Amino acid sequence: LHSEIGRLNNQSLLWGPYRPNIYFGTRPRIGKSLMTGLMWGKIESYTDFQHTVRYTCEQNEGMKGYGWDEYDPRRGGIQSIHDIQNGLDITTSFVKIPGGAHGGSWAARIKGTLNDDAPKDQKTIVVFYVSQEGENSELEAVPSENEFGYEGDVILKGRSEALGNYKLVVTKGKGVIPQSDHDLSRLRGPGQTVVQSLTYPDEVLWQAKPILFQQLKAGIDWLVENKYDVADPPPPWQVYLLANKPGSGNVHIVQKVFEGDFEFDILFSSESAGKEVTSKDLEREVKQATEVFGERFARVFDLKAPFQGDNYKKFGKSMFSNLIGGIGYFYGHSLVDRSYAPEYDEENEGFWEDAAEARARHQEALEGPYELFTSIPSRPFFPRGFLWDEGFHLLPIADWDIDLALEIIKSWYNLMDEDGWIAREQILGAEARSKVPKEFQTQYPHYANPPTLFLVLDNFVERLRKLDETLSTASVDNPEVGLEYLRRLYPLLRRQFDWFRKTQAGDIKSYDREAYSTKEAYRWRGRTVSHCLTSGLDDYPRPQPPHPGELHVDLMSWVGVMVKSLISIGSLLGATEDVEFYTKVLDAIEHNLDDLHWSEKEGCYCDATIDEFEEHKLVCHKGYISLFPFLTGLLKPDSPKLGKLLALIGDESELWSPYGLRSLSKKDEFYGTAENYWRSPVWININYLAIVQLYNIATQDGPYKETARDLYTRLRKNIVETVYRNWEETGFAWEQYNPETGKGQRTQHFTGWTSLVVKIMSGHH
Ligand SMILES: OC[C@@H]1[C@@H](O)[C@H](O)[C@@H](O)CN1CCc1ccc(CCNc2cc(Cl)cc(-c3ncon3)c2)cc1
Repeated sequence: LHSEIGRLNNQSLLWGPYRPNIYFGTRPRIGKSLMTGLMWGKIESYTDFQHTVRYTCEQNEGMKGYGWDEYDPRRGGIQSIHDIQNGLDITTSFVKIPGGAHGGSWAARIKGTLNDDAPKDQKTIVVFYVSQEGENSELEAVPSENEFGYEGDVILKGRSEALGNYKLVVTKGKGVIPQSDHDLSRLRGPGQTVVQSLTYPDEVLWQAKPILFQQLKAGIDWLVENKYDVADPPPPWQVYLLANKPGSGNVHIVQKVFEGDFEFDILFSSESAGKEVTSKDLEREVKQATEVFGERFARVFDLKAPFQGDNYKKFGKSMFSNLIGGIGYFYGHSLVDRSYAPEYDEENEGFWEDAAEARARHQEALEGPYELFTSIPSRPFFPRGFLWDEGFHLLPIADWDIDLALEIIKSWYNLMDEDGWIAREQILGAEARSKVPKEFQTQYPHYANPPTLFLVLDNFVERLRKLDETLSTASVDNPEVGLEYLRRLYPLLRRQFDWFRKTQAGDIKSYDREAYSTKEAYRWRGRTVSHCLTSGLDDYPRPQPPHPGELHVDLMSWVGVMVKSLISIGSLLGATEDVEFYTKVLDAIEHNLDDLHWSEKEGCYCDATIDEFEEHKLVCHKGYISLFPFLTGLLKPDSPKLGKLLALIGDESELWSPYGLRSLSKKDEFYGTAENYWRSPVWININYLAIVQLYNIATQDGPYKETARDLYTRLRKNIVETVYRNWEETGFAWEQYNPETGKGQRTQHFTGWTSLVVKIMSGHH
């Protein structure tokens, strides 16, 4: 039955618009298969279309905004795109229709409406690009009746082992098709839909833009060769209309030119299902998905006072839909330095220079292929998996669809190597690499990242203890299903725990360090003079200089998170021997957090280092790091330490801004210095952990219940309202928020853990 649910989840989730790196395209969760993508741009001249055409996601002055209005990966959704440069408001509706043996069928409607600014007779070129990878598969465009191109729909027939037989139709669509009266029309037609069918080696089919341009350039070369010149040139849009040549190939370019508003459909029909998908079917299933989305949202994300109003509901739906709509399927090789150079142990003073030297050996090489099914932080700026971000992404997604979240967890843990390492940034294949400078592609097996995916796991466990609808909760509704999933994952969780303790160990015994346990101590590998990227808090101030005797209180707290999860899950699995070990490790971390990291003078936790005189020294920088044992849920509700931490949290002169908790204290000497990434701004992920922990204290008997209740109420409101006001005013989720002005800054489209606001509004943790 676990096996049954697994197959039903696979069939359910196989198709989607799982290419979040582009405005609109589709692919199945299969490495080498059929992929589609949309391009469009206005053409007003002989040289502008190369500058207007849209394909990969960006965000700049020429794009007002874009994102998912509603989305559910089992069903589909609606995206809206507001393009200033191209004078167009675009809607892309995508819907799935279950049936057959190959993961079902799907449809999309592409609709473009000129805005008030655009010339009414604007010419817009639209391309639907279709590629298929694999050795034993076929795809063919059925030729036109007409001489020069298509009057009606374009039908592609194809076949593969993974998809069986299928057909993909691009419908005639609606809108004016310009007509040229030029001489050229005698040879290229007056203006009509055209199809070019081509082949390239499979590994370059993702390069849709260059492939299209090479075809456009050959058309223009033909014009030049055939005496079409500047004394009497065809119109631009006709110069850029490809010569029709359908056929067999692994690339099919379908092009239309429209004057004024337009729409057309894409109908994918899996032969192994019922009759073929129609436009009427598209429209009916779009209506139905929206109805279902609405009902699930109101149930799963019932927003509490004072956020029950329709404005906050719209906001919550946008924030949530952009998060879950960012899910992608990635496939390909990764760049990894597998030298395990000894410089990477970082055992000496000045280790950063030796690690640099080792990196300058450039021993990294491609490996894989790997696949990953994950939500992402940023469509325009970094559309790929990031390890600790995903833990936050899945917190709302798990509310919506626990089976979906488990599927993504499983995907990530399937990357883990024999040692217990998962690379913190997952850049899979040439297409993903195209968004990343080569200097930042290489992954390092000694680089960790926070194990936030355990938080999602903790939520799953608590729900386990206490057809699309069915599937979405199948792993909690059937406890034997959920337990088996845990049974299979548990070893990898355990491997990861051991990997942390083996590779991220700090040094107690080699110095004059007294502590309850001689084992429990941790130091993030990979730090440079000004950064600790592996911690996730890139430039939060750390001991200077970096030092092999450093100890990091956030890392120890994360190990605490892991061991508590392992206790819960071990207990579930009857892993008695494992659990007693975990228990002693927890006890030891609890004491060592105090003995190595607590500052009585400063009234908070601090990272530690080793002096010029070889002595343990605390290095206090009041900010997120200082609160870590509290944030990660390690402290008793009566802890006097917790009480002081609550005082720091609520202190306007330190962390408390009207807009959320500042990452660093205004009193800290590094407040707002250098790049000021984690040295003042308000970050939603850490504010979220604070909110959840304050609520926990607020809803139990204890000495700090009322303090926590007040702080909870206000921080919740502060954080929600800052994200909401910014979204209202800009249309975007931002990476972080300015604590003096409240304004969103750094990158836009960060959905991304900023989307946690939907769960903060939902409340009742
Ligand atoms: O979310 C993942 C991680 C966190 O896990 C970590 O905790 C958190 O601290 C960091 N954060 C983001 C990491 C990240 C930061 C920046 C970049 C882009 C680098 N250069 C660039 C590239 C492009 Cl394509 C556009 C632009 C751009 N920006 C404004 O205008 N143009 C800039 C990539 C990844």
